[PDB]
Amino acid sequence: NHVVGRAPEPVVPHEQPQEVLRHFSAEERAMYEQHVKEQTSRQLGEWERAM
Amino acid sequence: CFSSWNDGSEGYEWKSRALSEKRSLALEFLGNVNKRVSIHDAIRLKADINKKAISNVSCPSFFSGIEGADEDEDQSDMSLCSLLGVLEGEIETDCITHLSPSDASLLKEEFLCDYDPSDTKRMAKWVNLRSETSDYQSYGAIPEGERSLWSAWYLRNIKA
Amino acid sequence: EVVERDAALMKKTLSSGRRLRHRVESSRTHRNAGS
Amino acid sequence: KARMLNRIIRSLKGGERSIAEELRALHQQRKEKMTMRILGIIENDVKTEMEWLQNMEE
Amino acid sequence: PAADLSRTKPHEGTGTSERDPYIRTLHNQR
Amino acid sequence: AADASLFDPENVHRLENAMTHVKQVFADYVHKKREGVSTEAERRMLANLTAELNLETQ
Amino acid sequence: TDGDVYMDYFLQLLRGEAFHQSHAQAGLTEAQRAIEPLCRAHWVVHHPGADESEWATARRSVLDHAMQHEREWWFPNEMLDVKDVVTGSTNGLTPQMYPAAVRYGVELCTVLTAEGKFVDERGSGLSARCVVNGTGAAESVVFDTANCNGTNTTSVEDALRVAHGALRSAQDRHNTLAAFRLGPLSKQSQVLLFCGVNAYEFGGKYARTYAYAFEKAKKELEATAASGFMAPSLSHEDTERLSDQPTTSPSVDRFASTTHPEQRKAQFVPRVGPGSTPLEDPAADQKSEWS
Amino acid sequence: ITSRGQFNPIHNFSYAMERGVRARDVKAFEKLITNPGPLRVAYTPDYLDWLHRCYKAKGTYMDARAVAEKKFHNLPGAPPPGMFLRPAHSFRRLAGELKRRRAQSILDEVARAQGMLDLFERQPHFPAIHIDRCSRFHLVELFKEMVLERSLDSNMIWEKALLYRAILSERKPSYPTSFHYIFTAVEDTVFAPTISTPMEMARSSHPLAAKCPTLEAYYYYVYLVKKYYIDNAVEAHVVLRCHREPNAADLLFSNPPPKDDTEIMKAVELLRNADIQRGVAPPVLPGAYPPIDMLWRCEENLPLLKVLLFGEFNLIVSENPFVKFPSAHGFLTRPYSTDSSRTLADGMSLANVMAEKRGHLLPSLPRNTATSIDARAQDIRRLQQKHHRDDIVSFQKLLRSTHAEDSPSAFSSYSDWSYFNPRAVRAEERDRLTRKAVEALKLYDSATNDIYRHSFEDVQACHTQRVTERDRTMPPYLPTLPHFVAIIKKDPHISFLLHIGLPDRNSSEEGSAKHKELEKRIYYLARALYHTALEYHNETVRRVNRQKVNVAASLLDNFVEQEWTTILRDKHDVTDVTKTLNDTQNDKKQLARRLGRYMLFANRSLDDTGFPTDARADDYTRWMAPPS
Amino acid sequence: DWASHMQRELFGEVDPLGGQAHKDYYRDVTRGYSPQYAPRNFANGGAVAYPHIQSPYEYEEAAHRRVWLDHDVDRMREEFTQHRASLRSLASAQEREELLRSRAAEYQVANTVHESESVHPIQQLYNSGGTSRSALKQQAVADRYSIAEQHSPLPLTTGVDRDALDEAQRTKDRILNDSFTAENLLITHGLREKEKHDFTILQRTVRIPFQGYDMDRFLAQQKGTPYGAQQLPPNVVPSSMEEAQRTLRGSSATATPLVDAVAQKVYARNTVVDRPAIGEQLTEQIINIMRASRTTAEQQREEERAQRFGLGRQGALVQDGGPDQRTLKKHTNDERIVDAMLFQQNAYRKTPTDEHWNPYIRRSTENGVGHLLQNKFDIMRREDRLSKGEQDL
Amino acid sequence: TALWDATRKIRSAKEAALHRSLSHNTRMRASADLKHWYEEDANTLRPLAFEALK
Repeated sequence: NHVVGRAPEPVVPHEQPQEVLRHFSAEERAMYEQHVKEQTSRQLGEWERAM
Repeated sequence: CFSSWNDGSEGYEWKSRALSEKRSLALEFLGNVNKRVSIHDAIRLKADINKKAISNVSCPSFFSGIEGADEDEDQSDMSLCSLLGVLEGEIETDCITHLSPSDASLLKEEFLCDYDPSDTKRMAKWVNLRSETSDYQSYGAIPEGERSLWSAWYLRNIKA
Repeated sequence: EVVERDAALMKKTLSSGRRLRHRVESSRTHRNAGS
Repeated sequence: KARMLNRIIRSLKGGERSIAEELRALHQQRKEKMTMRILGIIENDVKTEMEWLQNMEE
Repeated sequence: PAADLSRTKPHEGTGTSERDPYIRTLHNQR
Repeated sequence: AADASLFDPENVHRLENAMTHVKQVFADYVHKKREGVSTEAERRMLANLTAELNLETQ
Repeated sequence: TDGDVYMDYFLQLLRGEAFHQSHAQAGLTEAQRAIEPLCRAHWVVHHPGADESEWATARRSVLDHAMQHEREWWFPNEMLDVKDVVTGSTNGLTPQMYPAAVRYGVELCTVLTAEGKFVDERGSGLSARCVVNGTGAAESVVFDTANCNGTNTTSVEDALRVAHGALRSAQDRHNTLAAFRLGPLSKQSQVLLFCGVNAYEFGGKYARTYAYAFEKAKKELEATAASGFMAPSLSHEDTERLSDQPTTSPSVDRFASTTHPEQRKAQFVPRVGPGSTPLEDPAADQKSEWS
Repeated sequence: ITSRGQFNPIHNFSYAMERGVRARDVKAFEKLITNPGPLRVAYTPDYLDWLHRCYKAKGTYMDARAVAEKKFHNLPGAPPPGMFLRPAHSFRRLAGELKRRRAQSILDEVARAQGMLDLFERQPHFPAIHIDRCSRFHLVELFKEMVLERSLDSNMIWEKALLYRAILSERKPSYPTSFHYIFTAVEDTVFAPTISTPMEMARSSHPLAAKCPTLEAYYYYVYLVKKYYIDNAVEAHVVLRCHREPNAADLLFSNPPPKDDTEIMKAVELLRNADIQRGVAPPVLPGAYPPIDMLWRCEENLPLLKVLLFGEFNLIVSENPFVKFPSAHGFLTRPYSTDSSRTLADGMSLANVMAEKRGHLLPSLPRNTATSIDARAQDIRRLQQKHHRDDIVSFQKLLRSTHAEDSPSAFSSYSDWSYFNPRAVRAEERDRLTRKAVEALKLYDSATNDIYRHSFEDVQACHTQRVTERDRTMPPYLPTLPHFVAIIKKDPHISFLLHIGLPDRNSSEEGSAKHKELEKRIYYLARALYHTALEYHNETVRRVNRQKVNVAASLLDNFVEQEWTTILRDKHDVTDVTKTLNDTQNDKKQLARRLGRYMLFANRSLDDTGFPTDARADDYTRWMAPPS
Repeated sequence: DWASHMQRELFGEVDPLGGQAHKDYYRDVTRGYSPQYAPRNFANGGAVAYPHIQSPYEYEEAAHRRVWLDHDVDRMREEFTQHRASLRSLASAQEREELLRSRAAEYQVANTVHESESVHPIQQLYNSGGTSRSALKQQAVADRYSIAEQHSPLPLTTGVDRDALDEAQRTKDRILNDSFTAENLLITHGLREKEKHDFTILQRTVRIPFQGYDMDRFLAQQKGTPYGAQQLPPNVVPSSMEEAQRTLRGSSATATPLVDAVAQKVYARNTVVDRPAIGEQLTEQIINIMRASRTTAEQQREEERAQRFGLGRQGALVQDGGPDQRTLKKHTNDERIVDAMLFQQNAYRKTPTDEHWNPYIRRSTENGVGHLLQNKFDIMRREDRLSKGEQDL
Repeated sequence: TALWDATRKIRSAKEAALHRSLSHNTRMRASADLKHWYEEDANTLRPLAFEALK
């Protein structure tokens, strides 16, 4: 009833937990954030285009 | 885990650790003769500093209701007396359902009763709470036949 | 010989010790000097 | 004890549902207190045993 | 404590997880 | 009524096992709280064990 | 002790460039000042014969370009550059690290890219500029037509010629950059290898062994070329004569008691291979070399 | 190289030592440390005895070195315990000694620069400096070198100078004898009756009167000092930084209750009643000020410039003004995270924040999960409130502890002291000086192995064990960043995109942007692979570095496949003749098609060399599984 | 607003915090020593939200990055002094603010901060429980080196010299060899098949798990993927401030180079020691301390390896009953055992393929497929199959 | 594009010669190491563009 017509949860490949995000450096953290942002944006855009 | 504490085969990680530490303590007490030495000043100082270091630590515990009470903390002691007259106008004219007798007893317990070391002893008594060192601290509890390498004397108190 | 010589040469760096440091009364509006 | 209990009692005395949620919150606090005292006796036993073992090792 | 960077025989494994069992029960053929 | 999980055997041996497990984890936590070593794993284990212990105490 | 200021020290401090910099020297940063000799050498090699006036009229321009774009060559590389010429071969470099050093240098020069520009000296004054990756290829070649006047009458061959000239300039620029990057390390390695032959397999008592191995390798390669590009068996089983197998060839047996069994084994106890087959001394049908 | 409590020297006595000057007693040492010129500096007894001990050690080392030269427990000229000394006139030894001299010169320069920065940062080591033996040129040079350079605002300079004069005049009785000379300049400071002229006209003004701003501003600053109990330069700086902001009622509210405005006005009026006699013999914020160019050019403000320099180089006391102005801490420096959450307590609900971040395209946060999120957010707020008190006190204690002395690399850092210092260094020049010092130390250590040698029989036994290329040399494929860059960039698809696949960078701005992004991703993947190879032997570090490799390779492969699809689909041909002539020979489309499938870098089996592993896939996955 | 404030702080020639010992600000060693925002997150539990360095190689990478950017910061500081002169010439607050925001936009200072890009509720919680994006914007003290690396060519050297790489390779080989021989000793003792037997005997007490009637639904519910199935992780108790800071400090303390560590330690001690030194004496002390530390580290590594593997004779060298008198103990390491296992592996081995005369041994895939691969066509086919995910032929 | 194709041809020729040598050599094949196929890849062989001019 509340899930009809909604995008699937965006799943970013090679998602990492905080236990390794803490070991990720600043540049590595920026790269990871850019990767997850791009994946989420492209998946939501694909769902919007399909709908 | 909740399902790793029932009396069965689950919880191997801690069950094996418990058995191994019991056997290690028994072997150290019985066979290890190097740890039979009259203490000296170095041992006394090391024991004192170790006791202080152990004492200065605290147990970690976070509880939602306790922290919710701590948020309010102290407001006023005469606030109840002041608000009695304030609620005289409204609450008295409004019907108030009587609480359960169990809840009344709970309120009486929470106010009148204060935690005691005797209460802690009773709490540790209604559970078996067998100490890891009770047998070694008792007097003449270790039989000559049972103080052997493969004798399972330290496991005698285990009951399903 | 080299072990003994290194130990003798390095004991002073291993145990250098401490010295007393002079303390100056800290004024509220400035820093007091000394000589 | 003097502040929290008095405040909740006087605030939620008028509303029956409010007093019921106050009672259930009090029960939750009591359960947390009992768990805390169990952890306290556990901590004391662990401290005593560990200190004795440390002395034996020393 | 299974060692890392270890070459194991194809008929067995370290046993760390399901994907690497102690004994491989799945064939490597088609 | 016939549900086995409904019975919920209220026997103190589960509490005994919980006490032993939390004693072991607490001893490890205290020992690691002496040599300046991170106790994140011990704290998360304590969180899980104390949640289940709160259930048992209820 | 008397509190007198030393005249010589005061004059030295006054004449020192540290306290008051000249305006020209102030523009250059510490890195530019440190790499100035290398940039000057790489400039005078491309401009054979250079005076101080013509060097200084573009020192700042060349230094800024070098730092902005081609920073990898000039910036000191700890793996490549040498601090002391006298002890660069001995302490700066070691025999174990020399192949690693040269491999690092060649890989870095392979991935580093240079740039080159050419201008036509015939007809229209069109120009081209192109970058080269170091493998000989180009990532970008472009033409500038803004300088060209209002003709637009140049043909395809002129553009091809100016592109070829730009490519040649870029290739020469990259070759010179690689030479300047790898020079000192190569020279120190040369002197190290020449003077430390005795600390090597090709120097001293083992030079004769190395020469013999080289000659036998040449002979074996010629034999392989003769025999259909298929190498002779490691154990010389295809040799028709027993005098043709080398002494070092695995054909010759080493077991004591070449006649009595139970003593022709490598280890203390006889071993078996896959299943129960013998392992110490296989048979001809057992040592099948299919595929 | 400088720590939080370092004692970097400021005097150069090596010249005197090499010329033979020897301080024999305390009077001689003080005569050495005296500066016979401008900018006199007063020291502290601890710093003085430290310098004396350093001087005595320098003398003992110099005479020991002279003894070693004459010979030409263990003297500096003695060899290491297991080394032998080369002949003095040898190329190796001469080069090594030249490197020794260079490294020591660099270290001395670094120490002198660190001492100069320490002196001009107003650290407790140098309690004060005085400029009594300075001329107008020296005063203007100091002004330009410090105040004008480090001040972004010109009007703030005027405010600071007037506040310094006011606070100095108010605190005049409580000062040592050496601070009397500045009061002459304080009195000589000239103010202009700017407000008098409009009243007379009802506006001609002298240029010398215009150069000095006014006297009502000085009265306002005296009112400010009386109100806020200003007694030192750190609190002067704080109250001058955060008084123009429209929150001085609460932002500048001091921890002690401020004096009454009527009392302050009465004090100001009494001071004016004395000042008018001397001249014959709540105030609003001050207005505009004359330019600092006029300030440093005219000599009418020369006493004001001198007192400004005196206040800038003095009145710096090691104390935190935030104990006196607790609210001003959040404005002066970044507030605590717990306080930030307390201020943004009206952040609505964390469930609402999550919903607005996720957007409308997704399911709207099931109610049980939203309740759990809100409960967790409240618990986090409770934890922050509980730990805010403990964190502040514990953090200060840990900095000044024995652990900082034991491990000064991490715990000890400059500009980390408890007190506030408005003239703190940027910690970039100090970092550069530390870098120079450590590189000089590396050069000196390299030269110390060249100065001395091993035994001839030892090197003979070493040479008897030859080095072979087969197994006694480092592999040519040692892990380096260019080594991992080359293997990635030699891939056919990567090379195609770099050279001809992407649009030309020089011609097309978007082509340049795409080239920059491609290079960034390639460098990221290569760096991750390099780190993984370096920490290959360490299991946990290998796992986390392999996760980094996975992330970087996924990003690069996404970009590469996007670009390949775009360059395949960009068939922008107006006419069929163009298509036919493109298909006639090898164009970009056909060269891209000939390459074939692009193997994803995520699905690869590289290990410690950048080369595919020889082990089985199961073993490789077990090695490169994500950490548990 | 925050960008303008950060640009103004970067313009200023003073410490943004004025050297104050501020909470949740860390003087990172890798990032020179400029302060950085490291809040102590409580959603993860007493954890400092700041990168934790692992290797001195990463330390040297950061240091050489600062060396590479040293050129950028000088020109940037010249531009900053020009901008500060322009601000001093300016007299209007609005004009100053507009210039500050324009310069901040040009320098891309707002890109110094990094925002958590997450959509999953748990990932959003882990960052928004405490310091959200608003707090990131507020406590965002920028760095000149960060601005320099915002726009600068990427270095490739990594700053590790030939000696450092030689030492790294030597220690890597040593650690790998020691781990391999320890594992071979464990296998020779046979405790690995003891582990397998323990697994076999543990399988008796197990029971078949419940995969659910709808197996896909049950697996999804276990993963927490379906709508309403999300379960938040338990709220772990935060650590003490001392422990939270100590772990982060030790992360860099164990990753510092020996030369830098000893130099910092001796310079810190020089103020307190009763015999302070200056210049050449300090340099000699540093060199001696470094040499002593190196030789002691070598001795300690050798001694620990010898103790672990039981190296050396067991007592007197010259006994009545022969010089070789070893007393083997059950499930214990010994030099004789290691030598015996090496002898069994490679007694008279000339090549690894010495016993590959028979196809059954030759085609074994235990060690690897390197010997099985013999041509570039096969190598490319194998790598293509591995990249495509299908089984290697 | 033509220059890139020519460089690709040169690199492919060098790598193919390396492959021929590796496949025809058996003494090296006795060493069961895949490393030799990647060690001297088509980037570190004797004909070098940055050494062409010399």
